[PDB]
Amino acid sequence: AGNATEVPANSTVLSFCAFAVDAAKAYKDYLASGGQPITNCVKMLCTHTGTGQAITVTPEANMDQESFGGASCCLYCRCHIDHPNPKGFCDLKGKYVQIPTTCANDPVGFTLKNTVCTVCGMWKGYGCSC
Amino acid sequence: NVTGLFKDCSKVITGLHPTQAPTHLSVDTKFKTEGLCVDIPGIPKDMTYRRLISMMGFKMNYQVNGYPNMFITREEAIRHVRAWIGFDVEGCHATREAVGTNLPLQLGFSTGVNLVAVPTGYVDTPNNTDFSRVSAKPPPGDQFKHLIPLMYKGLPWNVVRIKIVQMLSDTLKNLSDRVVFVLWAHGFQLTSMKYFVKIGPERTCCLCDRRATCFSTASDTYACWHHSIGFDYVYNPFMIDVQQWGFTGNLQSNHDLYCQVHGNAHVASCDAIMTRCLAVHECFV
Ligand SMILES: [Cl-]
Ligand SMILES: [Mg+2]
Ligand SMILES: [Zn+2]
Ligand SMILES: [Zn+2]
Ligand SMILES: [Zn+2]
Ligand SMILES: [Zn+2]
Repeated sequence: AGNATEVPANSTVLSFCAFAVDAAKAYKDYLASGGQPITNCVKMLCTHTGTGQAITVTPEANMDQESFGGASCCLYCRCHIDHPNPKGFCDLKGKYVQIPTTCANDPVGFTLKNTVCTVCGMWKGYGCSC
Repeated sequence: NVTGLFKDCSKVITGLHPTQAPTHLSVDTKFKTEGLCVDIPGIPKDMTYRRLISMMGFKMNYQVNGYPNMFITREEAIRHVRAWIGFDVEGCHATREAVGTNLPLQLGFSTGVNLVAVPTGYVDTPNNTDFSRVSAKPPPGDQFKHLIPLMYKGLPWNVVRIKIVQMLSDTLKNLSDRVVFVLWAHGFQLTSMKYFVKIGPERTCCLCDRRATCFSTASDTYACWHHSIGFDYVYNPFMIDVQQWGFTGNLQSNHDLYCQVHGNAHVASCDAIMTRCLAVHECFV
């Protein structure tokens, strides 16, 4: 009974971060020890003619980005654990997230380490120019 | 292929919207094409779903510098025999709104303690994961008849995990600086540990120099067995699966080869007693 959601390649990293006190630190240290990034994300087939904004309601990837489902790029959604927001809300779930193509191999790691510029709506260091 | 970890146990026939699906596999078939997914303007995302997510299938085989291993070798466990705590869980099956996963019902320890918990699972919502009570039924069988009245005698998990930390602290504070959960078929026991175990780097107690064995979510502090009053989580425990030592058959048949003073199987504490008893006879004779 039921429908599987994950693949065996993610079993180690997801189990490790699902038990950790600081899951963000756990995933960063997991990558630092040579661990494979979380795969099985929701990669979007899009026109790549989007605005390039970081977090959008529709895929807005440009020629230098890949579009992903927001929930699939959130470490806390992938591990089914609490989000750091005091209300428990998620900044990515229900939205699409644009990831630079050079960082598309680890979408979960990119959203965990980078911040969206509140002025122009693009990633600081990956689109922002404020 | 796929794994059973984080399996969606809801009865909803449709998948998830690409923005709400945690994985590519959980996306609804309507959005999938060419190995990717497409956004379809006009098909809205669901805002009222509750999908029970299975916690069966954890694999604690990570190798991260600075993080200790949970599962230890037999020789390491023998060195820390003073920290051995037998551990077993009798579970219940999710029903009604979900099906396909088991939930911890009666947690037993080699100290003779049984803790009955309210059937609680991890439910994915459009906003986050909801740790809440779920509909469950006892498993069919005459050896599981004693679990039927326990379905309406459980405690909230916030109280259960505090009692676990209190029981382990009173038992091991004068015996060892750690805990070694002695297991038989670690699958569901490891699933139950998700409810009361946290891991991380080796920390020291906030009041002394001993290593940290407990964690408090209310204060974000760490403590040893001596100073863990009020703490709710076991921190960096160790464990080993006796069934993986080359035994054939169930737990009681192998336990009875060495011991004749323990019985009453399928009760959580009694299985935990037989597990620790079998581990002692197998390792030190
Ligand atoms: Cl250690
Ligand atoms: Mg049992
Ligand atoms: Zn999230
Ligand atoms: Zn900017
Ligand atoms: Zn202390
Ligand atoms: Zn015995």
